[PDB]
Amino acid sequence: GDQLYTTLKNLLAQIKSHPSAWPFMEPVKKSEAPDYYEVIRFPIDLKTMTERLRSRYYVTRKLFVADLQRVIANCREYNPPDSEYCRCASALEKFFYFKLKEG
Repeated sequence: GDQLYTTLKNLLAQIKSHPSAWPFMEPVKKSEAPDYYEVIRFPIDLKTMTERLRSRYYVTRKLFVADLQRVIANCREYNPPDSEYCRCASALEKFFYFKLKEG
C-alpha cells in the first residue's frame, strides 16, 4: 500500500485501539444532537477520519494532525469543560502526540 496511506491507517488503527477513542467513534447522532453540526460547523469523528482517509483527504500527515486536533477541539468546544469527554480528548491528544513522537 501507499506509504503515507498505510502509516495513517496504522496511526488511525492505534487511535481506535486507544480506549479514549470511544466517544468520538461514530458521527454525532443528528437525531439526538443536531445542534452539534449547527454549532460545530466543522464536523469530524473517527468513522469520518476513516472515510476521509479512504478518500485520500490526508495528502500530508499534517492534515491528519489538523483533523485529529479538530476532533479534540470539537470535543472540548461542544462538551462542558473538564468532563469525561474532555479527559478522553486529552488522553487521545497525549496518546496521539506520543504516537507521532514514536514515528
